[PDB]
Parts: sequence; structure tokens; C-alpha cells
Amino acid sequence: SDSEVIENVPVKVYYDKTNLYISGIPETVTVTLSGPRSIVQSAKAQQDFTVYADLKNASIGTQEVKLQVKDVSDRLKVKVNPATVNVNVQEKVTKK
Ligand SMILES: [Cl-]
Repeated sequence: SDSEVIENVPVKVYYDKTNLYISGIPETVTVTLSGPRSIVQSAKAQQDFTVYADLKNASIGTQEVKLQVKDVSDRLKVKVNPATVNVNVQEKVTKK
């Protein structure tokens, strides 16, 4: 078993980009990977996993969101720091 702490991993953010703009998510996070050596090392070398905040079902306003990981081997244990973040989901247009 092997383990790597990877710094400065980008966070993708998914949402209705047509109507909304979302501020507050960090641009990067720290990801910890553990599992079989070959798989941990390939993930570190290629960094082909994806950390994301999915705000597709969010309503306008302030909230919190847990960060997810995809495109990652099923043989790895993964955690993200910070695990959850504050977000501000704003409408691109103003009604005031
Ligand atoms: Cl904000």
C-alpha cells in the first residue's frame, strides 16, 4: 500500500453557466490518495482524476458544497482538503 498527498489540485465547478456565476470555491485543494502503489503513482504522475463542486441543482444564493472526485481508479481511497466549501450562487442579471 502507498499514499500521496498532492497539493494545488484544481477544482472544477459545474452549474448553469448561462444564468449564474458562482464565487467562493477555492481554485485549488489538497488531495490525499491511498491504495496499490502502481495505481497511486500513476494518479500522481498524470493527475487525471478530477475534483469538482457540482452545483447543477443549486438555487440562487449562499450555501455549502462537498467536493467530489471522479475519473479516479476504483482501487484508491481519496479525500479532499477542504472537504466542503462555502459558495455564493449569483444570478448574472440583477433584478434590483
Ligand atoms: Cl463568495
